[PDB]
This record gives sequence, structure tokens and C-alpha cells, in this order.
Amino acid sequence: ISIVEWKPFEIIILLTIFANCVALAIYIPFPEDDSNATNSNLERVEYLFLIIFTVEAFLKVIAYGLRNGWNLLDFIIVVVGLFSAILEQATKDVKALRAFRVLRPLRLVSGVPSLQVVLNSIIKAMVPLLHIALLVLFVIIIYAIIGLELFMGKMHKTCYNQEGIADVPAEDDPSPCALETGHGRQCQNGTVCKPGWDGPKHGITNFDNFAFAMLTVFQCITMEGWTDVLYWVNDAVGRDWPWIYFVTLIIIGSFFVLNLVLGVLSGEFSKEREKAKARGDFQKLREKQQLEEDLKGYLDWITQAEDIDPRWNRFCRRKCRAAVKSNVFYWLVIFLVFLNTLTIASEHYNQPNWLTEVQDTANKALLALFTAEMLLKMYSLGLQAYFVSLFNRFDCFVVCGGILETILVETKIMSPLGISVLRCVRLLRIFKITRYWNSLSNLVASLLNSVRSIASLLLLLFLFIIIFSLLGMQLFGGKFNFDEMQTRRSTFDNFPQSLLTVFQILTGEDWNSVMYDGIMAYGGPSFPGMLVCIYFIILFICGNYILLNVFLAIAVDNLADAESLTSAQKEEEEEKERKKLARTASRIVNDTIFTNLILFFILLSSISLAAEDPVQHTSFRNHILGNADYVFTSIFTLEIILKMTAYGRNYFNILDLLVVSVSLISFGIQSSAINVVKILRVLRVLRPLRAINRAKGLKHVVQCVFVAIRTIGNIVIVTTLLQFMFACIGVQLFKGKLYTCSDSSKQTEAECKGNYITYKDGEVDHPIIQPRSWENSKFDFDNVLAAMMALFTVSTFEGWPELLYRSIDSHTEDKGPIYNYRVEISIFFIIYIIIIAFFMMNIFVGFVIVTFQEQGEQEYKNCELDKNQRQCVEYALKARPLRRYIPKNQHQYKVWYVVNSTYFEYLMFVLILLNTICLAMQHYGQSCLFKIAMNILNMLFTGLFTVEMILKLIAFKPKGYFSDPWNVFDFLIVIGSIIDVILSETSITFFRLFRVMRLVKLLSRGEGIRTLLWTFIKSFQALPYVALLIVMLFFIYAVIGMQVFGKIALNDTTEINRNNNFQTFPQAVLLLFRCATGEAWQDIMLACMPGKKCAPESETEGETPCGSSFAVFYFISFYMLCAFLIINLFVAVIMDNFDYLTRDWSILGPHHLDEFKRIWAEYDPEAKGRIKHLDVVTLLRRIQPPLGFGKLCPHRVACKRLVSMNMPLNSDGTVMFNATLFALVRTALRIKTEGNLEQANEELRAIIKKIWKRTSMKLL
Ligand SMILES: CC(C)CCC[C@@H](C)[C@H]1CC[C@H]2[C@@H]3CC=C4C[C@@H](O)CC[C@]4(C)[C@H]3CC[C@]12C
Ligand SMILES: CC(C)CCC[C@@H](C)[C@H]1CC[C@H]2[C@@H]3CC=C4C[C@@H](O)CC[C@]4(C)[C@H]3CC[C@]12C
Ligand SMILES: CC(C)CCC[C@@H](C)[C@H]1CC[C@H]2[C@@H]3CC=C4C[C@@H](O)CC[C@]4(C)[C@H]3CC[C@]12C
Ligand SMILES: *[C@@H]1O[C@H](CO)[C@@H](O)[C@H](O)[C@H]1NC(C)=O
Ligand SMILES: [Ca+2]
Repeated sequence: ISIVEWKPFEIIILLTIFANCVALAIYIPFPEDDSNATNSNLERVEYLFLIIFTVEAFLKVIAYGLRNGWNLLDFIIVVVGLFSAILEQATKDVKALRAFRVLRPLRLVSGVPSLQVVLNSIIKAMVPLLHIALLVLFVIIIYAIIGLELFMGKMHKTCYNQEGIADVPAEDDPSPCALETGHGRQCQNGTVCKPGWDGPKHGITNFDNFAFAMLTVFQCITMEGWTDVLYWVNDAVGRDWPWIYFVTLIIIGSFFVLNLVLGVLSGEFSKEREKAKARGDFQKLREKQQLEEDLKGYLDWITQAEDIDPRWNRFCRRKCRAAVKSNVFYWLVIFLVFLNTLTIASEHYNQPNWLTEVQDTANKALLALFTAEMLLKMYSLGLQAYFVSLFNRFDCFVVCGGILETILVETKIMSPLGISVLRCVRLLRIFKITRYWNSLSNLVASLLNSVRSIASLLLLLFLFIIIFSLLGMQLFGGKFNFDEMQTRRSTFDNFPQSLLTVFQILTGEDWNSVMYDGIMAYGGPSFPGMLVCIYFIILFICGNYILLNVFLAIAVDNLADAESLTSAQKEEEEEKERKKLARTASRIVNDTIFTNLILFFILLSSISLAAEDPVQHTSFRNHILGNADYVFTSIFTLEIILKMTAYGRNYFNILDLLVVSVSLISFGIQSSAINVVKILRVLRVLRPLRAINRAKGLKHVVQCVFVAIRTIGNIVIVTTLLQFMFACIGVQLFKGKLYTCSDSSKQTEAECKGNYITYKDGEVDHPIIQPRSWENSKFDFDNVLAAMMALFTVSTFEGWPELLYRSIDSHTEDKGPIYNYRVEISIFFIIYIIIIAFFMMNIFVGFVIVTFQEQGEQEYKNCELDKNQRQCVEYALKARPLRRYIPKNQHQYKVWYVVNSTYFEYLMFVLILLNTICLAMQHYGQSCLFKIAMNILNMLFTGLFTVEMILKLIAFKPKGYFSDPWNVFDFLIVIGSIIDVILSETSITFFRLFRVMRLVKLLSRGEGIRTLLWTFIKSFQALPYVALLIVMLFFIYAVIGMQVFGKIALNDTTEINRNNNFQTFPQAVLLLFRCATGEAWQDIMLACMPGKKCAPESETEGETPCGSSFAVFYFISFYMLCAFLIINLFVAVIMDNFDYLTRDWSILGPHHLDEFKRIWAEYDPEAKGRIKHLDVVTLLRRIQPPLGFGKLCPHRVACKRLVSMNMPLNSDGTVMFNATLFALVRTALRIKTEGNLEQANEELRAIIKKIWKRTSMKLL
């Protein structure tokens, strides 16, 4: 019984769990205690489910008498279920603790054991991501205290009219202003900046205390709605200083933390790859490839001799086999597939009548030919030889689908969805002529071999989304019903809608807009109501982790196997071909000063180009640097002339000519405004690029990026090919359907003319006449190019929820929207994001990582010296003892003993934390007593810290105190905090930001953090030219945008406003930074479309001549290029720091030997390294075992062995430091034998690590 269980008592319980999961989805949360019959039936099925669970709990309890975590989860689920049922019966919130049933779907993981393994693989590589979760916590706290000492309470005023107010006439979205004494936004002509305002977003986005700032900093770190906060601060305090906060916050907490996380994950995924390689899981894929090749390579013997004729069907088969494989049916079927793609991609909205007949007759004349080829494939090759090859099973699928989908279209049952578009996948056969086919086939082979892993990793992601959908639906079900007219399409009302909302939060787009709604649904910016943001924070930070541990893992662990498979094929082909052939047949220009001065002049010209006035034309600034170009080109013209005589042509020299030329052929037009000038000026922007050839190190990175982009071409091509098919499907589904009338009552263009009355702010007593306009969506699936653009801006995760809910409403061509007509059409978008936004954009990053790893693994000197032994011997050869400065004076000795110990350091580490806590309690609306208490507390803390500084200066003396890098930054904080006090007793805030900087001392202590940060910082410093490509790209694109879109008028109702414009180089760079962050960049692109008003200053013809059609190729290309360059820099840093990222810490290394160096300490002061004799005899006693030894007996055979390890060329009296080092390194690992003393000296000297005679101190 209590052991009888059985086997079928689990499978029954699992089915009950699934039934509970389904019954939890049909439930509909109603707004205000409403209900229907289905909910009443589910409330009684819950009783049966609880009875079953209680019976299970009791039976399992009496078999064991529960220590397992899963059993504990079951127990605490059933107990709280009983509690909820009893409380509901008693009270006849009780209906809030039913949110423990959304935890029942977790029992599915308990049931199937193939998912427990994957769940452990998921939350086991999270422990490494705990030194990057603490750095994030420190950065958020530091920036929240800094923005609290800078922006506390400064965003509580807005324009209010000068009549009957209390309303904010600052338009539908009010923005903070400033009184006419500061430098913030000034109210309009007929408005007044008055205090007494709630806040920018109902009071949730503020810096009023260390609860509202900790959330604003997190939201800005997630790179969502950070420009909104930056602009709100810009409209409240000024525009000069606030950008330094929000730019550094994202550079450090969103572009460096992301790099750290990516590096740790990519180094963590390589250890398991090594473990699998040691176990030998790649062999199974290796054998399957060759055996399948031979199992198809030997079928020709059967098929070529199946029709031996010693009735007469040989008439055709003896030539059908040749004809269909004679390089004619290849280039003819490819041509037919090209024609089919032509007829599929030529369908737009409102096409001519002949085109729809051409595409109706070709779609049949080509299907007939493909079916004829189908029957010929079955005949000339045989049935089995047809269904061997993978491409030959998908082609049968496509042809049978075409045949079965013509019927549905001709019989008028369902509307076309796109089926023949899968025939364009056959265009991949073009790769067979080049070498980019073995890798592509191998990648698909690995993807198909790993299916029980992909479909199992996606199952936990689906379970996560389902669980967080039911929990969110219980929390916010029906509570999003606000009085305002907006329907709030992203709610938690049903299961499909709550799934869409959770998926949108997972992608991250507008994740803060849903949380701002879930906060007001539980009250407002109050204490208990706002504790609901923990749901969204946890969902975001635990969904974007599984989204990087499920997709990047697949991409990396499959693309690493694909490379090994391709290498195997290449090696086998090379060996076989080699065997076959062998077996069968047997001037002052070149000076430094000129180059350096020309490089300096290049920078001068670039800065002169970046300082031009975009909007203004007749200005003095556009004259001086419009005149310095005259002299500037004179030097550059000269430079070519006297260097021409040294030659009689490299491509860089041709570029420098071109450049010098434009300039030249420009101030000579001196008349032809006729564009020309204005299309020859936007070509000076090539100046920076003439420094590539004169800045060796900058040419190398350009060449490396060119090799990288040549290598990654297959991924881009097969991603564009897939996006094309998705665009064609979108055209089939949504052509001419996403049209809307301004009046939401007319569903026809002929019905959408005239005017209509709209009521402002949903007030029936405030009528307003507005015109009726039949308008399309911002991005529409009308033709194939518009579909491509819309899908691109969907894959960038920008504005995709708007397009999704506009596509859901569309029902018929030339008709308006219908609320939630086809919600099921969201599957198209979900699939697109899953494939083209989560999988294919991670395959590219995995490919970059794998290629860089292969480049780094090329030879590595390939000569012994195990991967740690290089550093071990290098350190044993270039390690010197460290200074200690034991005080000589007897009093200074006691003082330095006081400040050198755990007590003083750990008490300072407590005072620092107390000071930060005291800095954290700073609300908006503090009493005078609170503030004057804070002042005295700050004075006391700074007095204590300056007394600590005095003590340290006295103990360590002024060279010793100042030598430590951490005691020179402590001096600056003390001076700033000591200037702060005196200036507070009568630019004062610049010194108030010094005290909060003392918190970094706590981040300094403790390994892990201090090692990862240092290694990544020195990796960023080791590659200063990879990060200069991004600077060059930003400069060039900012100048181009400045020249093109400079003159667009700044209306605050559009996306080119006072805050976002191209009218200055800093502002253009900020706009490009925002676009790189991916913050409504498509809105800026649309606001830069042709047909806008020019600025009043920039010069009738001025109807709408501002804005160019260049915006598409500007913004899309900038996005792609910036993403490529950022990923290049990230992976370059990761691979430069790939020793720390995978170190296998159970072995010796820098951690186990820098300890040594220290452990020498005592037995040494200033350098020297001479032993006490009694050190070599007390060693192990402190040294740790996994490196040296474990506190055991000095004569332990193994420790006496440490004595057997004797003089390595020195003197027993005083070991020359390094001595013991090597000795300990040699005994720890790579133990050699007797007589291998100069043999080791040549084991290093003969290949690498030039000794430089140093063996004078190490011989034997
Ligand atoms: C190799 C294949 C995929 C090439 C595809 C190109 C052809 C089929 C497509 C791509 C973009 C298409 C154009 C997109 C938009 C318009 C505007 C309108 O006036 C209808 C026709 C027209 C002009 C389309 C004609 C067909 C078109 C040119
Ligand atoms: C841990 C993840 C999965 C979910 C986190 C949910 C828990 C920790 C949070 C999120 C939403 C929170 C609720 C939000 C608002 C209110 C209303 C008020 O009466 C105070 C408590 C109460 C009811 C909170 C209790 C705690 C709560 C339920
Ligand atoms: C990226 C490399 C080129 C460094 C950039 C430095 C140069 C191009 C930048 C840095 C500081 C900038 C200046 C900062 C402030 C102003 C005042 C503004 O009213 C007109 C532009 C002007 C005068 C900027 C021109 C461009 C500028 C000189
Ligand atoms: C934005 O620009 C001006 C500023 O008032 C004005 O024409 C209008 O508000 C906006 N432009 C258009 C074309 O609506
Ligand atoms: Ca966004």
C-alpha cells in the first residue's frame, strides 16, 4: 500500500495535475465579483482535485513518516489549499491565497525525470552568475543614492493655466517645468509653472526616497523607458549635467554587466563541452554522418544494378538516372524555384487584374512541373533512396501541402496563408556550388540530432510562461478596469491575453508600462500597494535569464559540434585525396614627424567637421571652420604631392586622393548649389577613414572585422531568406487589412469622409469636431518590402505590441478593425520572435564566439607546458618578494598594529555601511529636525573618517600611506567631505557625491568580485582599438545625420523635439546612443521621413521640404552596424579574458601562488627573499593543501618529500624565493623525473619564454 503505490498511480496523478492545469486556464477573473456558470463549475471541480491531492498526501505520508524539496512543495500546496477551502466556506482576502494553485503546474517537472535534469542544468549555472548579481546590486544602490542627492523632489511642478485650474493644461501628457529662475523647461505663453504636482507617471517614476529611486535606476538599467526619465530630469533641472548620470548608468550597468554575464555564460558552456568531449558524445554524431553517407553511398550499387537486363523499362532508367543528375535538372529546378519565388513575391495590395491571373496560372503550371519532378524522383531513384535525404522529405512535404492547399482555396473554405513560400527554401541548394554548404548541412544535422534537448529546454520555458501567466492573471485579473477611455490591450483578463502580456514582458518591450498599470490596480504609489512590482521585477530578471540559458546554450552547443564535424569532413577529404595521388602515382615622407603631424591634422579636420552649425547657414561659426578647410586641404594636397615622387597604388592612397579631391572639386563649384555641393559635402565625412592606414593597430582591427564579416555570411543569408518567407506569409495574411478610420464607427473609406465629434478626456460635455481620415498602420504588410521592414522592427522588439494588437483586429480587406477579431493570429508573431528574434540572433553570436575560439586555438605554441604551466613557470621566474614596512619606532609599531588588523578594518567596514544607511534615509518632505539630525550625523562620520586617515598617515608614514592605490582615493573623499562641512555651515552638490563613493570599498573586499572586475577591466584596456571602431562609427553617423536631418523643425508633439534632435554634435551622438539602446528608433525614423517642416532659422518653397527618404537606409543600417560592432567588442573582450572564465578552480593557479608570495611575508621584509631556514621547515603549516600541502606532518613521506625537494640551484641557507616556488609548482603538478633539470630548462628554453641567461639561478 504505502509501497504498493504502483506505477500507474503516478501516471494517474500526473494526469490529474494536467487536468488541474487546464481547469486553471478556463477560469475567467471577473472585475467586481461577477461570475458565470463555468467558474461555478470549476469551483466545484476544485473540491475533487483537493480531495485527490489530500488522499495522495496522506497515503505518501504513511509510507515514509518528506525531507525532499518536491514533497515539501506538495505538502505546502495541499495544506494551503485546505486552508483556502475552509476559509472560503467560513466567510461564505481568502480569495487571494488561491494563488498557490498556480504552483501546481510545477509538479509536472517532478513527474517526468527528463525535465528535472534540464531544470538542474538551468539552475546550476546560476551560481556563477552571483558575482554579477551583487555588482548589479551595488551599482543600483550607488546610482539610487546619487540620484537621490541630485533629483530628490525636483519633479513635482508643471504648467497650470491662469484661470480655473487644479488641472494641468500641459496637454494629455504633462511634463515638469521650472520657475523663471532656473534652467529647466519654461511654461508656454499662456501658462504658469506652479508647484503641487503628483509626478510624471502618477508619482511612480521619481527619486523621492530610496524606494522610488531604487526602482527608477533598475528600470533605466533594463534600458526600457530610460530616455523618458532623462527627458523628465532635463525638463526640471536643466540640460547640461543630467546626461552624465544616465549615460554612465547604462554604460556601466547595462553594457558592462551584460558583457560580464555573457562572458560567464560562454565560459561556463565550454566546461560542459569539454566534459562531453572527454566522455565522447561527439563520436555518435560523427559515426552517424559517415555511416548514413555510406548507407546512401552504397545504394547506387543496388539502384544502378537493379535494372540489369541480361519488361524493357531500362529504356528510360539507364538515362533517367543520368539526366536528372547531369547538372541540367539542378540549374533548371533552381530556375523554376526562382520563378515561383518571383510569382509569390509579386503580390501586393490592389494589384492589377493581369497580375492576379499571371500568379494564378503560374502557381499551377509550376505545381504541375514540381509534381512531375516528384514522380520522376520516385521512379529514377526508388522510394527508399528518395526518403533517405533530409531535403528530399521536406520537398515531398511542400509538394503535398501545395496539392492539398489548392483544393481549399478553389473550394472557398479558408483564406491563403502561404504554403508555396516554403519552396524558396530550395534556393539553399545554391550553396552546393560553394564551400558554405558542408557547414550549413552539418548545423542542421546537429540541430536534428539534438531534438530531445531542444524540445525539453523549450518545455520549461513554456512552463515558466504558463505559471507566471496564471499567477499574473490571479493577481491582476479584472483589476485593470480604469475609468479612462484607453482599453489597455495588455491585460491579464484571459489565458491567451495573459500569455501575450507575459510574453511581451519577457521580450522586455514596454515592460514598465504594464508595471505602472499593475501598481495603480492595487492602490497607487503607496507602501503596501507598490510591493506588487516584485512580480514584474522577478519575472523580468528570471525570464531574461532562462531566455539566455535556453537559446544561447542551444546555439553554442550545436555550432561547436558543427565546426568539429566540418573539420572532420575536411581532414578526411584531404587525407583521402593525398592518399589517392600518392598511392596511384609513385624622401622625408617615411619619417615619423610627418606621419604623426598628418595624423594630428586628420583629427583637427574631423573636429572642424563636427563643429559645424546644422540649422544655421549665415553664421560666424559656419565661417571660421568654413574657412579653415581652405588651409586644411592645402596641407593634404601637399601631402600627396611630395609623397607621389616616392612612387609611381594602394587602395588607401586612392581613398586619400578621393577625399582630397572632393574638397577640391567643391570650393570650385562655388556656384552650383544644384544639389551637388549638398551631396558632395556629405562626403567629407570620410576624413576619419584616412587615418586607418597611418594608425597601425587601427588597420589591424579593420582587417579583423572584415575577416569576421566574411566568415559570418551564411547566418546572415539564411536569416534574410527566412525573413523573406515570413514577410511573404505576412503579406498573404494582412495585405490591405490594417486600415483604420479616425472615427471608430466607420469601416469603409467611402464611409470615412467628413467630420466627427470626439469628446475630450471622456467628458460628454466637452465636444470637439475633428476630421475623419482613412489611414494605414505605421508599418503595414501591404507589399513584400513593407512586410520586410515591419518584421525587422518587430525583431528589434520595438513597437511590436502595437503591430500585434493592430493585426489581431484586422478581419477583411478594405475594412476597419474589429476588437479582438482573431486573437489566434498572434501565433504568427510569436513564431517569428521565437525563430528570427530568439534563435537566429543567438546563432550569430554563438558563431562569433566559436570563430573567435577557433582563431585563439590555432597553435597556442602547441608545445607541452600544460595550460597552467606557462603562467606557473613565468611567475616562478618573475616573482619578487613584496615590501611590508615593519615599523621601526616602537610607538609607531603599536599604532600600526592597531591599524593593520581585522578589528580596525572591520569596524571601518561597519561605519561605511552605517553612513550609507544614513544617506539612504532621505525622503521628500522631511522635517527640519530630521535634516538637522542628518547634518550632525554626517559631521560625526566625516570626523571619524578623517581621524582614521590621520591614524593611517601616522602609522604608514606619507610614502607608505600614499603608495597604496586605495589610500589615495580615500584622501579625496575625506577632502571633499571636509570641504562639504565648512561650506554647509553658511556647486555645493559636486562634493556631496563623494561620501556615497566610499561604498566601493566594500565591493573591493572579497575575491570573485575583485578578480572578475579586474580581469575584465584589464581586458578592456588591452584592446583600446576594438572600442575605437564604435567611436568612429558614432562620429561618422552623427555627422551624416547632422548634415541630412539637421534642419527639421522641432515640434514637441513628434519624436524630433527639443530633447531629441540633430542640431548639435552632442545631441546627434545622444540620439544615436538612444537608437543603439533600441528606444523607439523606428519612431525617429518615421519622424525623419520626407515631408516635414524646416526650422525657422534655416531659411515660398518652404511647404514641407525637410526630411529625406534616406532615413530607412540610415537607421536600419546604423542599427545593424552598431549591433555588429558591439557584439564584436564583447566577444573580443570575452576571448581575451578566456582563462579566468574557465579555470577549473580545483587545480593550482594564480589564486594558489599569489597566496604563496604573501605567505612568504613574515619570513621577509623588503625584497631579498632570503629564508629563515625555519620557514622551509614551517611551510606547509600555513600553506594550503590543494596547492602546497595540508597542515600535516613536515616529515609526512609526502611532506618530507617536500624536504626531498631540496636545493634547486641556490643555497640551503637562504632559498632564492623562486626556488621553493618552482619546487612547489613542480611537485603540485607536471611532476618530472630525475635528471630532467636542464631537460626542463630546454623544455622551456628551446621553444618559447626566452630564458635570457636567467638559468644562472635555476639549474637543478
Ligand atoms: C527574387 C525575387 C524575390 C525579387 C522580388 C522583387 C519583386 C518581385 C518585388 C519586390 C518589391 C515589389 C514592389 C513593392 C511595391 C510596389 C509598389 C506598387 O506600385 C505595387 C508594385 C511594386 C512596385 C512592387 C512590384 C514587385 C516588387 C518589385
Ligand atoms: C515570488 C514571485 C513568483 C511572486 C511574488 C508575489 C508576492 C511576493 C507579492 C507580489 C504582489 C504582492 C501583493 C501586492 C499588493 C498587496 C495589497 C495589500 O493588501 C498589501 C499586500 C499585497 C496583497 C501584496 C502581498 C505580496 C505580493 C503577493
Ligand atoms: C569623438 C571625437 C571626435 C571627440 C569629439 C570632440 C568634439 C568633436 C566635440 C566635443 C565637445 C563638443 C562641443 C561642446 C559644446 C558645444 C556648444 C554647442 O552650442 C555647439 C557645439 C559645441 C561647440 C561642441 C562641438 C563638438 C565638440 C567640440
Ligand atoms: C508640429 O510642428 C508645428 C508646431 O506647432 C505644427 O505644424 C504642428 O503642431 C506639428 N506639425 C504638423 C504637421 O502637424
Ligand atoms: Ca523599447
